[PDB]
Amino acid sequence: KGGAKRHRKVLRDNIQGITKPAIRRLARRGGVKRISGLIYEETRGVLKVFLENVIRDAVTYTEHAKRKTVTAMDVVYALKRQGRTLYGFGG
Amino acid sequence: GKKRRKSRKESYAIYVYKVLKQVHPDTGISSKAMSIMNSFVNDVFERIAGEASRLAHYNKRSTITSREIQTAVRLLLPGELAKHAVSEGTKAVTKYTSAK
Amino acid sequence: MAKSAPAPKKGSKKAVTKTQKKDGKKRRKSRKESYAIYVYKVLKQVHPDTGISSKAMSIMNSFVNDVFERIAGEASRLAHYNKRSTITSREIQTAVRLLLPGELAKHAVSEGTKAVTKYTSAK
Amino acid sequence: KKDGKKRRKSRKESYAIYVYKVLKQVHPDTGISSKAMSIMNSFVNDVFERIAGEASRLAHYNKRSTITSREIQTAVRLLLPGELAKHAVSEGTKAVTKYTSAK
Amino acid sequence: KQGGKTRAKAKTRSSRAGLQFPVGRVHRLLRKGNYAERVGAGAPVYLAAVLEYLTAEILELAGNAARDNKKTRIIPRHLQLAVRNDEELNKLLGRVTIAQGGVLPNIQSVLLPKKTESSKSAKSK
Amino acid sequence: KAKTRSSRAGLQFPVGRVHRLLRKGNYAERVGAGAPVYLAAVLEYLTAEILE
Amino acid sequence: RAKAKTRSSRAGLQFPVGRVHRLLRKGNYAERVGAGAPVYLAAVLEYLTAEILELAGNAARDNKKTRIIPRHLQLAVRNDEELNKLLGRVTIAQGGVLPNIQSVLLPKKTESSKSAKSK
Amino acid sequence: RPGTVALREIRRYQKSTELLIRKLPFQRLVREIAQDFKTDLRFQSSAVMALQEASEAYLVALFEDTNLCAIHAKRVTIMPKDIQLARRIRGERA
Repeated sequence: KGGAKRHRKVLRDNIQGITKPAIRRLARRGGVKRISGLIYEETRGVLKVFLENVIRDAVTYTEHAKRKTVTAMDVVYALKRQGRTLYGFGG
Repeated sequence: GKKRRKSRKESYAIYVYKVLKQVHPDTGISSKAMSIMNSFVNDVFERIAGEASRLAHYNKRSTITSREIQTAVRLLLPGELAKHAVSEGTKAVTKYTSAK
Repeated sequence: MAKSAPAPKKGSKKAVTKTQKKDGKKRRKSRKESYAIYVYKVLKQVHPDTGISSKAMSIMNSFVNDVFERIAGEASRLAHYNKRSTITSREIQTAVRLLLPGELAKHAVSEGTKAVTKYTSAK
Repeated sequence: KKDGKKRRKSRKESYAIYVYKVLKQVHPDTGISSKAMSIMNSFVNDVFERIAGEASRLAHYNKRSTITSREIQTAVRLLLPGELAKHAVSEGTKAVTKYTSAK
Repeated sequence: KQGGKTRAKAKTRSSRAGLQFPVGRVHRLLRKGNYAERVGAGAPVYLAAVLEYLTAEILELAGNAARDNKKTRIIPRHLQLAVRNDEELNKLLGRVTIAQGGVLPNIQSVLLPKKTESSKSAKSK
Repeated sequence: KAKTRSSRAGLQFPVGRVHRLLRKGNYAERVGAGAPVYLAAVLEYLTAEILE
Repeated sequence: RAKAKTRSSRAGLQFPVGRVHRLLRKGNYAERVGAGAPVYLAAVLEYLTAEILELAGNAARDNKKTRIIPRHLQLAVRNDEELNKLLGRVTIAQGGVLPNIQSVLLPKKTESSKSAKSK
Repeated sequence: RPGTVALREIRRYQKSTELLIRKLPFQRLVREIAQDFKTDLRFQSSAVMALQEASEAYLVALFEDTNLCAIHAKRVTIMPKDIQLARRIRGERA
C-alpha cells in the first residue's frame, strides 16, 4: 500500500479510540463513583486540547535541534516549561 | 566629585513613550502607566532571555543567535502574535544586514 | 606506560576494524551524566538491606538535575538582585530559605553549615 | 620550669566543650548555660555507660573477648527505638568508612 | 620557585567534608549553566550537602514505604508515597509527575453507603 | 559614529541595551549579533501593539 | 613526628574519640578493644547530643529564648515518643513539666473542647 | 429591596481603580508578620502599597473563582465551602 493513498473525510475518528472503559479506569483511580455520559466526550476533548498545547512547544524544540525524530528530552522541555514536570525519562 | 548620583537605571519608559507618539502621535502617557509598562517590558525580556538560554544549553552550544530567540518567540507568544513578531524580528535583521 | 598527550589520540576508537585483539568495542557516546553510583551508595548507608530498581534510579537521576537547576537557578536570581557576581555560600543559603519550605530549609542549612565548617579548618 | 603552682589540675572527664561545639554546628546563633550543660554532661556519661555496659555483656555472652563496631551495632539496636536506631547505625557506618579510608 | 614537594595539601576528593556526592561535578555544572560570573568553592560543597541529605531522606522514607508493601527493591510507588506523605515534601513536589507511580488510597466519605442502605424510612425502597 | 544599530535596523528600542543585559545575565558564553536585534524587534512590536 | 591530625578529625568527628578508647578500657568492659568501637560509639553519641540540642533550640524558640536552659531540655525529652522511652525514668534537674490536663479537670463536666491554639 | 444595591456596587467598584482594605490596619499588619520572622525591619511607602495591591487583587481573583462555585451549587452566596474548594483546585492551598 505505497504512495499517498490518503482518505480524509470532513470528520476525524482516531480520538474515539479512547473509549468508555479507558475513561472509566481513570475515573475510578480518581475515586469517582459514577460518570455521566457526556463526560466521555468532554474527556476526549480535554485530552485533545492538553496534547495540542504540549506538542506546540515540543515541535519548536525538535526543529531547533534540526531533528526529524522526537526524543524524551524534547517532550521534557515542553512539560517542564508548562509546569507539568515529568521524572523518569531523561536527565 | 561634584554632585554625581547618575546611577544607570534601566528603564524603558522613555522608549515606550516614543513608540506611543508614533502609533498615536496625539496622545499622552502618565508616569504611573510608564512604571507598569517598564516592568512589563523588562519581565518579557527576562522570560525570552531565560527561554533563549535554555535552548542553547539543550543543543550543547551555549550561544545565542536569532535562531534561538525566534524559536523562543514561537514558544511563548500565541499563534497570531508570534507570526507577526517573527516577521518583525526577521524584518529587523534583514534591514540591519544591509547597512554602513 | 607511555605519554599520550599528543592530540591524535584525543579522538579515537573508530570502527575501522584495525584490530589485533578484543574485537568488541564501539564509539564513545556523549556522557549522560548520572548520579546512580552516588544514590546507590547513600542508600546502603541508611538502609543496608534495601534494594532499588532501575526505574526508580532514572527517576532520581532526573530529580537531582531538576532540583539542581532549581536551587542554582534561584541562586543566580538573587545574585543579580543584590548586584553581586560571586556566589560562594550566602546566595544558596538565602535560596534554601526561599526554595525549600520551613522544616526542609532548616535541615539543609544546618547540614550545609556543618559541611562548610568540615570542609574548612583543615589542609 | 617545674610544676610550681599545682594541686588543682584534675577532673578533665567532662564533655562540656564538645556539647557546646556540636550546638554551634547545628545552631550557630543560640546559647547555652552551665545548668543545661551539666545535664548534657550527665546525659553523655549515662548513655555511654548504658551502651558500653550492653557491649560488655555481649562480649561475655559470646566469649568474643573483644569489643568492635559489631558489638556496639547490636547494642545500638537494643537500646535505641527504631527511628533513633536507624540513624545511629547510619552515622556509625558513615563514620567508620571515613576513618578507614585514609590516615 | 618550581620546587618539587610531597603531597602537603589533602590529595583527596573535593568532598573533603565526608560528603559522598561529588562536589566537583556540581562545580563544573555550575560553570556549564553560566549561573554566576565567579563561582566559589563553597557553593558546590553546600549544594552537594543539601542534595546528599535530600537523596538520603527520600530513600529512607521510600524504604519504609517498601516495608509496608513488603518489597526489598525501591519502586516508584514507594518514592511517590514518601513525597505525598508529608506536607513539606508534597508542597515542594507539587505539580511534578512521577513515572510508574500510583495513587494514594484517598476516598471521600459520601461515596460509601453504609447507614441503612435499605431505605431512609424503613427496610426497603 | 553617525548612526546607531537601532536606527540601522529601523527599531526605536535600544538594541545595545538589550545586548548589555544579555551579557549581564550570563545567559550564554557567546552572543551572536543577530540575537539582540531580533529580541528588540519583538519587544518593540509588543509595546506598539498594546499601546495601539 | 607530631600530632598532625586527631582521630576525631581523621573520621570527621568532633567528639573525643581518643577519650572513648580510654573510657572503654577504664571500665574493664572486655579484655581487649578494637579500632572500630571508638569511632562507632563517638558517632552515635554525636547524633544523640546534636539532635536533642537541635530540638532544645526549637523548644527555646517556642519559649522565646536563645540561651538553652534546662527547661528547654525537659520539654524536648517529653514531647517525642522515642526520647520519652529512653529518658522516661531519668530526671532532669531544674526541669519543668509539660502542660497536660485531663478531661475531667476542665470547667465543664468531662469536656475537652477548646479553641485551636494549644492541644 | 435586599440585594438591589449589591448590583449597583458592581458598577462603581469595577471602574474605580482604588484599594478597598484600610491602609493603616494593613500598615500595622505587615509589621506584625515581618517582626516574628526577623526583628527591626523598616518598611517603605512603595513596599506597603505594592504588598497591598497584590493581596487585594488575589482576593478579587479568589472571589471570582468562588462566584463560579456558587452558581455551580445553585447558590448565590459564598459559603466557606466555595473558598476551600477554590484554593484546592487552584493548587494554592497546598
